[PDB]
Amino acid sequence: RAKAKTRSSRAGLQFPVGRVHRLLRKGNYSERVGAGAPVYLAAVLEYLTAEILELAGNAARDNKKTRIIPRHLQLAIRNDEELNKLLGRVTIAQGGVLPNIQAVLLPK
Amino acid sequence: RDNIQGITKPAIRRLARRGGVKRISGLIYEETRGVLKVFLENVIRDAVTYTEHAKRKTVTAMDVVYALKRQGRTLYGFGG
Amino acid sequence: DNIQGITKPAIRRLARRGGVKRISGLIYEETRGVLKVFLENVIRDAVTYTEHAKRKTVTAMDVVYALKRQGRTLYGFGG
Amino acid sequence: LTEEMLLKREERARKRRLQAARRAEEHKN
Amino acid sequence: VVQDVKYFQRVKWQYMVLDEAQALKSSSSVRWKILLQFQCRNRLLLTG
Amino acid sequence: RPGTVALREIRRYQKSTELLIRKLPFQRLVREIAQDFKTDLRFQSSAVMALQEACEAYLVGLFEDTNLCAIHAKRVTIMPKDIQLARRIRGER
Amino acid sequence: RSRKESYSIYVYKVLKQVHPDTGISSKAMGIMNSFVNDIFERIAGEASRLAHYNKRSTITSREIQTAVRLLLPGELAKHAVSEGTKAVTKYTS
DNA sequence: GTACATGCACAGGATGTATATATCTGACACGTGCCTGGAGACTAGGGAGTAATCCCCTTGGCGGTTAAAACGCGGGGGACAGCGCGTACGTGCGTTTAAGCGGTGCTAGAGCTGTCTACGACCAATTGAGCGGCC
DNA sequence: GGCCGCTCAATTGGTCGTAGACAGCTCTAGCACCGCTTAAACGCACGTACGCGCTGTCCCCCGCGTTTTAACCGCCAAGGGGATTACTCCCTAGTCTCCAGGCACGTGTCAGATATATACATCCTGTGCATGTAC
Repeated sequence: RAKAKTRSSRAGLQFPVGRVHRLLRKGNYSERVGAGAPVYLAAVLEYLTAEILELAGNAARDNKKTRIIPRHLQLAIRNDEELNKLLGRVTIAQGGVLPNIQAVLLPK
Repeated sequence: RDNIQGITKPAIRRLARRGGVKRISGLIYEETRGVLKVFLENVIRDAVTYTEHAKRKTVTAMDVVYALKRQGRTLYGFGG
Repeated sequence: DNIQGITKPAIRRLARRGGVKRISGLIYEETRGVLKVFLENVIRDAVTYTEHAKRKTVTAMDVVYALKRQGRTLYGFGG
Repeated sequence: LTEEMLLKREERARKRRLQAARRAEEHKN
Repeated sequence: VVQDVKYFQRVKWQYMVLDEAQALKSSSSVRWKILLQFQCRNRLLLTG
Repeated sequence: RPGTVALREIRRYQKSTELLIRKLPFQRLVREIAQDFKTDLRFQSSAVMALQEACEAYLVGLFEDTNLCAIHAKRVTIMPKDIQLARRIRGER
Repeated sequence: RSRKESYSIYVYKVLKQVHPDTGISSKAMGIMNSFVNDIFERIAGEASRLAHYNKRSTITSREIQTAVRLLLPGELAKHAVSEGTKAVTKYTS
C-alpha cells in the first residue's frame, strides 16, 4: 500500500494504462475489459507514436528545423509506404501535399 | 444569393496547380465549382444533422470532423 | 503454382460481363496477378479471423468478416 | 419583455473598468 | 507608438509630451516619419 | 514561353503550406449551401477552417486523379470529361 | 467543468526519447492527439467486433493482437505485436 | 414434360414478455460567460479585364498487325462413396475481472519565467558620386 | 585632354525592444487512478457426438494451338481553336475592430423510464411432408 505507482510504469510504458482501460470500459467495446488489453493497446499506441514521431523528427531535421510542424508530419507519412496505408485516407491540417510530377509535363 | 462564383478563377488555377496540372481549359471552372459545392453540401448536411440531434444551434468543429468520419474522408488536427 | 488454371477464355467471359468491346493479350496474365493479390489480401484477413477463433477451418464467417473489413461485403453468405 | 439586456449589460460594464484597472496595477512594481 | 499607429490616430490626443526627446534627432527614422502625423494642437519636447 | 511559368507555379504551391481559397468567399459559400438545410445557423470559427481544409484536400486529390486521366489520354491539357471519368470510377457518383 | 483529456504528455515523453533535440508545435500536437485517438477507436472498434464474432464476452491481449494484425499494414503489424507482448510480459510479473 | 426446392404445418422450449420494484440519468430552469453574427473603416493585393500571340488537341489519310471468329485436337472439371480431423454442446472448477470505497499520485491549467530565435528598428562607424583645379 | 582634390549623400556593421510559442516549468489542486478488497460468471479444460471437408476414379465442352482477315491502333502532318502570359486598373478580401445579443455550457435539484427480479405464455425454429416452378 505505501507509495502507489502507475500500471504504465509496471508495464514499462509512458502511455496511460489507466486512461486506456477507463476509455475501453466506458466506450462499451466489451462487458469485461481484461487488464492485458489496455496494457497491450497502450504499448501498440506508444510504438505507433514512436515510429510516427521519429519519422517526423527526421523530416523536421532534414528540413533544417528543430520542431515538429504538420508539414513535417505530412512529409513523413507521404514518404512512407506503410504509414501511407494506415493513414492512407486521412487529411492533415496545415500539412499541404507531397511535391510530385508526371514526367510528360516537363519541357524540352 | 450567387456565392458559387466566389471560388475565383486564380483560386482554381492555384488549387489545380498544387494538384500539379499543366494546362487548364476554360471549360473546367463551373463543373469544378459545382463538384466542390456538392461535396460541401454532403459534409454540411451531415454536420447539420449532428447539430440538430445535439439540440444545438452552433455547428462546431466536432460536427464537421464527425461528418468527415461518416464520409470516411477524415481530417486530423481540429480535435478528435 | 496453380494460378495458371484460371483460363484465358474465363478472363474474356469475366471482362465481357464488364462490357469491354475488345481485349489485348497482356490482360490475361496481368488479371491473374490482380486475382492472386486480391486473394492475398482477403485470405490473410480471413485466416486472421480463423486463428482468433482457434479454428483449423476457414468458415463462411471468416471470409465474410474479411470481405466486410475490406468494405466489399457479400450478401447471401453467413448472415 | 424588452428591457432584458440591462441585467446582461451591467455585468459586462463592471468587468471593463475592473480588468483594465487590474492590468494598470500590474504596472505598480 | 511606432507600431500601433491606427490605434493611437483614432483618438484625438489634444496636447503632446515627447520625452528623452533626442530620440527624434533623425528624419530618416520611422519614429520621426510617423510621429509628425498625430493631430495634437501643442507639442512639448523634454530634451535631456 | 506559355506553359513554362504554369509549370514553375506547381513547385511553389507544392512546397508552400497555406490555404489557396479566399476565407470570406468560402465562409459565405458554406453558409449559402446550409440555408436550405436550415435558416439562422451559427458556425464556430474553427468549423469553417476544418471544412476549408477538407475541401481544398478533396480538390487536390481530385486534381491528381484528373491529371492521371489527362496524361493517360496523352494530354497535358485537362478537360471536364476527366472529372466525369474520375467521379464515376471513384465510386462516388 | 470539462477537461481536455489529451495524450499530449505521452507523445511528448516519446518525442523526447526518439529525438532529444526536437520539440512539438501546438498544431502538430493536434495531429498526434488525432492519430492516437483515431487508432484507439479503430482498434477498440475492431476488438468489439472480434469479441462478438466469437461470441466471447471479454476483450484481452488476443482480441487486440488480432485487431493489430488486421488493421496495421506490413512491418508495423509484427513490430506492434512485439511491443504489446513485451509490455504484457513485464506487466504480468 | 420433369421432379428437387420451395411452401405449409407439427412439435415445443425459449425468448419475447408483464407485473412489480428501486433510482441515476435525463429534463428542466436558473445564470455565467464564452463567442459568434453583424457591421464598420480602411488597406492594397487579388482578380478581372482588355489584350497580345503563341502552341496544343483534334482531325483526316494512311499502313500495320493483332483479336476476333472459326475451327481442329484432345483432357480435366462436375459429379458420387469412403476416411478421419476437425467443430459445437454441456459440465465442473475456478481464473479471471467485476464492482466497491477510499489513499495517493500525476496529470492539467493557467500562468510565470526564460527563453531566444528572429524579426524590424535605431546608431554609430566608414565609402562612392558629386563638382571643382591644375598644367 | 586628362587625373585627382574636398565635400556630402551612400552602402555596409552592433544593441534595443517584442512577440510568437514553446519549453520547462512552478507549482498546486483536483480528480482519476491505484490498492486492496469482497465476490461470481465467463473461459478454460475436457471429453463427448459428427457432419463435414479431404481424397479416389469417371467423361464432354471446354481449353488451347493455327487459320485469314478487316477494323481498329496509332502514326504523321495539317490546321485552326484556345491557353498562357503580357500589364494595368478596380474593387472587395483581409483584418481588427467592437457590440450586443444569442445561446453552449455550467450546474443546481427533482423525478420518471429504465434495468432487472421473477413470474408467463405464446412465438416462432428444427424437422417433416406435400406438391409445383424453373429448367
